[PDB]
Amino acid sequence: KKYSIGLAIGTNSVGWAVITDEYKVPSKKFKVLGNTDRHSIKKNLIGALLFDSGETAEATRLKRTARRRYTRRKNRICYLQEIFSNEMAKVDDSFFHRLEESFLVEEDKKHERHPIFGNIVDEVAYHEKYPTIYHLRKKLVDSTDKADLRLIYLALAHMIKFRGHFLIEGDLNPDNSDVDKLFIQLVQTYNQLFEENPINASGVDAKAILSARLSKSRRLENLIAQLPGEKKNGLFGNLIALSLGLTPNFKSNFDLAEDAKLQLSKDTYDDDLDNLLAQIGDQYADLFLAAKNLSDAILLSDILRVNTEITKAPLSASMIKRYDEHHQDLTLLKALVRQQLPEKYKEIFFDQSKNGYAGYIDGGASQEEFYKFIKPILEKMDGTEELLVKLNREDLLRKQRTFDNGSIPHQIHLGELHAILRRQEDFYPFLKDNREKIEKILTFRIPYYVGPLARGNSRFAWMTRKSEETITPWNFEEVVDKGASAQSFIERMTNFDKNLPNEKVLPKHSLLYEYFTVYNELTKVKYVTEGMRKPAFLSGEQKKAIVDLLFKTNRKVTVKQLKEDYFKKIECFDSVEISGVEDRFNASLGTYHDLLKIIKDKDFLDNEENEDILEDIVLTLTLFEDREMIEERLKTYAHLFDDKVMKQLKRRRYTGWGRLSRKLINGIRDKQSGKTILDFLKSDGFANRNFMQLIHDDSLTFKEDIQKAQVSGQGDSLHEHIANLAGSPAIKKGILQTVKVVDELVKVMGRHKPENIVIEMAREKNSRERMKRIEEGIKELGSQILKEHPVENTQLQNEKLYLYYLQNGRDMYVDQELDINRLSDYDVDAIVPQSFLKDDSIDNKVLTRSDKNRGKSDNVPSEEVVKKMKNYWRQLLNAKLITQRKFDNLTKAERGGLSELDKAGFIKRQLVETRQITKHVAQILDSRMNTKYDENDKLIREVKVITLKSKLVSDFRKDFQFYKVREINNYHHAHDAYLNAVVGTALIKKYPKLESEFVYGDKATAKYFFYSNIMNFFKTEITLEIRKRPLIETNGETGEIVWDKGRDFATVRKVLSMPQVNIVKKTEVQTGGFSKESILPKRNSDKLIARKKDWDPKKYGGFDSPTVAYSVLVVAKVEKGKSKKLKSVKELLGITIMERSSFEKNPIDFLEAKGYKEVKKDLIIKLPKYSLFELENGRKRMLASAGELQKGNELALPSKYVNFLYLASHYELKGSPEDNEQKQLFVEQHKHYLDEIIEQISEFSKRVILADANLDKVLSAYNKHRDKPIREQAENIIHLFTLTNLGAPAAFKYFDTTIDRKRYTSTKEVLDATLIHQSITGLYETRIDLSQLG
RNA sequence: GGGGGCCACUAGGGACAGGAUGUUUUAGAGCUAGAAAUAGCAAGUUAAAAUAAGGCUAGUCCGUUAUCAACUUGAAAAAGUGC
DNA sequence: CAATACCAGGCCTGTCCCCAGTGGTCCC
DNA sequence: CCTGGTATTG
Ligand SMILES: [K+]
Ligand SMILES: [K+]
Ligand SMILES: [K+]
Ligand SMILES: [K+]
Ligand SMILES: [K+]
Ligand SMILES: [K+]
Ligand SMILES: [K+]
Ligand SMILES: [K+]
Ligand SMILES: [K+]
Ligand SMILES: [K+]
Ligand SMILES: [K+]
Ligand SMILES: [K+]
Ligand SMILES: [K+]
Ligand SMILES: [Mg+2]
Ligand SMILES: [Mg+2]
Repeated sequence: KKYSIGLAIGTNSVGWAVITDEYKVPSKKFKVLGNTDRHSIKKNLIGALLFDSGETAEATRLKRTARRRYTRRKNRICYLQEIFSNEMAKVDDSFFHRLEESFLVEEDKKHERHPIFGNIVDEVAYHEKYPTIYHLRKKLVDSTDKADLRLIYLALAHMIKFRGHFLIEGDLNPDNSDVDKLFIQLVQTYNQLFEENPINASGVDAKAILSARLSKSRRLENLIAQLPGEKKNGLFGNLIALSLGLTPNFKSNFDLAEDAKLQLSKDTYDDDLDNLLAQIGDQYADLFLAAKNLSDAILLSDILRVNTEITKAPLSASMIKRYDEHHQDLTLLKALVRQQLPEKYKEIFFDQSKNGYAGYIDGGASQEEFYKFIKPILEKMDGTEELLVKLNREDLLRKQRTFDNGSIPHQIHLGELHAILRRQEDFYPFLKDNREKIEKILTFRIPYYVGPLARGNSRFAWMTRKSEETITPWNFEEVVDKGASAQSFIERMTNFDKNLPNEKVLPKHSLLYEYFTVYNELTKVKYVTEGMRKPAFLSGEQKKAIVDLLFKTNRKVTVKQLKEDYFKKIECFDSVEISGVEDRFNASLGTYHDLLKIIKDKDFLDNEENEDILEDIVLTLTLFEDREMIEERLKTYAHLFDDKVMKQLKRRRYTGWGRLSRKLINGIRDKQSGKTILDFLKSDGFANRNFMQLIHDDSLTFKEDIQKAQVSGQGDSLHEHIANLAGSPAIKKGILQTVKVVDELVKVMGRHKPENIVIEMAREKNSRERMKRIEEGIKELGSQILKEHPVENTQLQNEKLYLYYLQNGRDMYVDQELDINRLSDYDVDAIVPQSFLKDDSIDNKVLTRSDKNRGKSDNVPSEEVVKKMKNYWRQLLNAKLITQRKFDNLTKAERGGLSELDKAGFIKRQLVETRQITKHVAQILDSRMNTKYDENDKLIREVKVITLKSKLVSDFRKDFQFYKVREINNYHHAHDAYLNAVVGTALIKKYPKLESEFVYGDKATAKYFFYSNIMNFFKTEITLEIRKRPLIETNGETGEIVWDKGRDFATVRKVLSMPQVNIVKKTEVQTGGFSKESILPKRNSDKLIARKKDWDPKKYGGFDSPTVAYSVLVVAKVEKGKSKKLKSVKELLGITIMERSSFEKNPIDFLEAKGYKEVKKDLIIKLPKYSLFELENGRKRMLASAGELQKGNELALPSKYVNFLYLASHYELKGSPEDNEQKQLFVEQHKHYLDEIIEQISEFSKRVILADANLDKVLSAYNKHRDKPIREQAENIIHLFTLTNLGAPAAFKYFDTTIDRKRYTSTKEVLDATLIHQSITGLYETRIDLSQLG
């Protein structure tokens, strides 16, 4: 008995099928356990396992991190209160007790209900004097009088609890506070550099112009307009643009041939400015630095909207300004509405449901919703012009705690905190002694490179301690070893050398590593001249001379430089032909040039004696990012460099790690030659062996030492091995299920391993990423397209509009503008045509006026289009609006275009799976099947693991009319697996030489033709004129029959027509959050859940809507009525995720606490979600929850109706027009099928669905559109299957008629039905008649 | 076919340190006329505290991913069970 | 009970690692 | 978006 298995691995399904030699699917009798009368059942060996998507760990991580943050914010407050404890006890011995219970109702309060002062007079006085906390903050900052200790605590606690961001290093307000003064100093620097062309800046109000609430480009235009004879794209204009945050191009300003784009926010700005200064000189550095200072001042003026000389609390003063303008504008608006619109006053100021002022202050209306509600009201009235101006600048009736406060740096809150401490420490000595401690509380962060401050109970922690005691903000530097912790931060994540598994890899920017890469590339260069007989390698002397003459004087070394600066200057060749490098060398000595610029000592860099030292320095600059730790580590080399060079050195930082270790590159030595790898790279006679040749050469000891250094460690389990693969957690879940299915299937066939296993793997918020890409690309492009055409993120889900914005609103094949309102008339063309590369992504698509303008449609865009549009395309590439791959495919015509080898490769990639994840799956199955070795100790491959792409079976279905319709039922997954098995086994039987291409384990026109006509042996006639093939296809060598076109197609049709297919929905315990996160208001309802142990929801609100982890069948007695008479029951209890641990620790006590008595402990049945119950007439239900059910039946629609629906709905490449005519004629000859289909649905519904209202509405809707075209009626019949689909009921639409879901809101019936436990394939069942329990 | 280094991009997976809102109860004396239903007016911007119930290992730690048909022996781990 | 309609915690900054797809180049 | 929880209306 021989058989093969077909598998279809997806993100929510694994289809499986067992086939025989004749491509038939067996059927077996399977034992049925349980307590019903049924002892066995017939099963076809074909089915599909269904499961909910595997989820990533991201959400868990975000919630875990927010948890830690809440804990540490509490800890900060606790530190502060600990400092205040004794003196506060002297002033008011219950102040902190009133704060801690402020949330409680007065009934539950132990102290007086007014928090701050404990009596109503003082409380009311305080609030009248300080309506907002920022009033009190400013007062404590500016006043000199002794203040109440409780108010001081409240101010400092508000600052520490909401302390602002940490995006700016160093200190703030360093005289970069005034915009006028930094603008004046920029003008002074500029007029210093350009004495002949001075700028007249008198009468220019730079403060109001640059600090105005306007866009960057608008403020730039306003400022430039005040300077005659100066344009926004001039030098000064670009400097102002750089200060305002735009991305100016200083190229034309300095007549550069290269582009010099600068943005102060990019990571490359330091190196970009150093690059620019390398050309025009260093006299211009002062100018760009003055511009950076002005930028800092403008960013600060965005937050501090008040004069910084009337108060030392500009932030609190700005918040008070917000409050005062709110008060004035509210008074004005109230009066205006009283006078002009007296009937709308109650709606605006009293109705919380409306988005007026009442809903804005007391309801759920946001500032944006309020502005939208009140803008027409202001435009309708008179006197609302200033209010409207404030409204359009988003500065009307502002609150102080708002969504945009995230701009505030923590140095500002710190300035206010320090000021308060300096004022009040003159009166309270413990504030003088603890000033720096409190400052530390506010300013201390745990470094990202230290992680959780755990003590051996956190799987996330890596921090090591210098000593064993409690870590506080004030002793962190002394208790935590920041060095070892920062080192573990990187070393627990980076790879070791695969060749030497115990050796750490080198930093990516190590000097040694770049020497290695440069020599490895340079050692395979060849060259020819006239007198030479044959191309030659480069000798060691030539390589060293090229390194010292070119690679050590130029960041990049082009082939022209190699030809002219070496072969002409040294070798005196006027003509030389180079191979092994094109255009320029890919490797380079970047770090050498960085350190040469910083230290300016070439002899220091070239002296081998300093190698070690340099390797350590780069290591530091790679391993650490904190400039203080960098300084501490580099301190040991301070005697070698000047303090200025030490400063520039500690400023420079690198990222990334290599693939090879130092011991591999320059450590181990060949036994006989005594040379390292890098030594051979520098010189290896006339062989010039590179890295692979060296480590694979049997005449050297490198290979043997690599083999000896190898270790294996502990092997992972199956689950561990799958978890460590590179792939989505969803597809990994599918892979694990696939392996479990194959294990069961082997167990079903009597532990007989199959001949072949054929596997096919499916292909694999976002609008925010689209909006971000467009914003960044357009602001980098300098375009005003978003000014003239505003767009929201959701709108970018339209392909044509997304392309339009990515192309700056221009045609991509013609240099012309495109119209938005004309997008429906334009074309979306594939760069490389989809007949070769089936790529439908934005990476291979282009919006154009007409695809005709591409040139010829059989290849890449023509050369003329490339010549026209290459510069515009390069602009789009630099703005990251198109990718490097998109640009390269767009420009391939100037490189020869598509060659025939490329077309052959594309057609091959369409059929041969090359994704790594599928290789890993194939390897897993292969290593689990084949385990024995032959006489040569080579693996014995009993089971051949074949991998196919979906296109083979897709084309098979489309060519032989085995169509799929996904919406009808879930059988198409199983059918895909069956067809996979059939096609894969037949293909490898017909052409055995293809095993290397399709089986796991170890001229262009010819291969193009061959791989295009690889599937033709299935066909009877092929049109490529017309050729015909025999009825019986056999193997050419063995003579074995592989396909009988008269019999096997019938077999496939019978297999696809079988109604009995094992569809199994994986039952899963529910996990995750306890309930909806929403904190609901108090309500008289037992559905509310307490947010804390003592917070009765009827007084404090709380949560509702918990998630049931799994239900539990309980058979017990419950007390009934006032008598408490015991009454037997049988019901489902939903154990919530929050209740699960308490229930599982002791079920009987849990159930008795819920009210049940005398629980039959052995009749407690655990029922996860999707548990299957069979009722009458084959009706099945699945458990959605403890009180709801899902549809549990499949509608096995006959094959003729499936193919009719496919053809009539025009589901998919029609083919020959004569075959299209035949298909249309078949559609029109079988119109009655429509009615029959409805009938088939109806009989199913009345038997299984039981939705009388919905079914009647659907029948009426079908009888309403009987005159519609057949195509549309079929398209909507497709929608009709939502009523019968397995699973949760969903709404659907038949034409314009909407059918709402019919829900099954009671689980009472399944308590007397038959529970069914299914194995992973569903072949093994256990059936329990619940009606016998009671 | 499988594999490796380098260059240019792109894409996804994992971890850590932080920010601003939101929500919930309470505090921020509502006034007047009517016994009240209510009517007229005044006012509104802020704060505390919680932010999965909680756990013991008591850390400035852990608490939402992955994994799970049934049954036997099993403490569980796990293995075994149907031609 | 049965049907019906409404609801849902998102947003943001920074540091770092890994595998893997595309196009190239040199090798095992 | 889905789909299970919830209050309202019967
Ligand atoms: K009290
Ligand atoms: K001007
Ligand atoms: K609001
Ligand atoms: K190159
Ligand atoms: K670094
Ligand atoms: K020095
Ligand atoms: K879930
Ligand atoms: K789970
Ligand atoms: K490669
Ligand atoms: K990432
Ligand atoms: K109140
Ligand atoms: K199952
Ligand atoms: K993040
Ligand atoms: Mg907590
Ligand atoms: Mg708040």
